[PDB]
Amino acid sequence: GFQTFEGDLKWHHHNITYWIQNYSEDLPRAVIDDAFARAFALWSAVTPLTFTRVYSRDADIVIQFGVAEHGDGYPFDGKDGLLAHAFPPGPGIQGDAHFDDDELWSLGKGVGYSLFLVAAHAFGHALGLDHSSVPEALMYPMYRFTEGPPLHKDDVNGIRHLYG
Amino acid sequence: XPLGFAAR
Ligand SMILES: [Ca+2]
Ligand SMILES: [Sr+2]
Ligand SMILES: [Sr+2]
Ligand SMILES: [Zn+2]
Ligand SMILES: [Zn+2]
Repeated sequence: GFQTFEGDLKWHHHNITYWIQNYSEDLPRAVIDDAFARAFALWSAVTPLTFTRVYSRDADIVIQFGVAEHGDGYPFDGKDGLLAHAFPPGPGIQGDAHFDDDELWSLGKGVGYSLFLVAAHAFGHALGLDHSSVPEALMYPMYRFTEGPPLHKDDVNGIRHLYG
Repeated sequence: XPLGFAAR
């Protein structure tokens, strides 16, 4: 399309802030907070970045649960199909991560989609990663549930090409 | 635009 992003699509400071704008009712709020924290911890271990929760829209990464058209011109599609989407680093809408609340959000072993795995993937984009063509990689574009460690070489390779 | 994650 004609929409273009600003900048080089990577962050240029080390303390990345995030704001949880709202919550799905599918899981306890503290459980959602923890799922997001664990997803960020995956990436903080392998980058020089830290992730700090803040409490206003003055944040690098704004996290939102939404249904159908939810404010950015890129509507969700109801149950299944698209699970979440995320924008690459930069100002404004860039950096942000949205989750489709027409999904049933669960954690490992739950009957729905893993919020942890989807967030880990979405946060990858919010740090600057593209989709991978490596089928086992976290950044492969299709959801799959695993109980094994989410990161693969291709994911780490990609993130280090951005941050060292 | 955003990149999206899709269920099968
Ligand atoms: Ca959906
Ligand atoms: Sr932002
Ligand atoms: Sr829901
Ligand atoms: Zn959105
Ligand atoms: Zn994706």
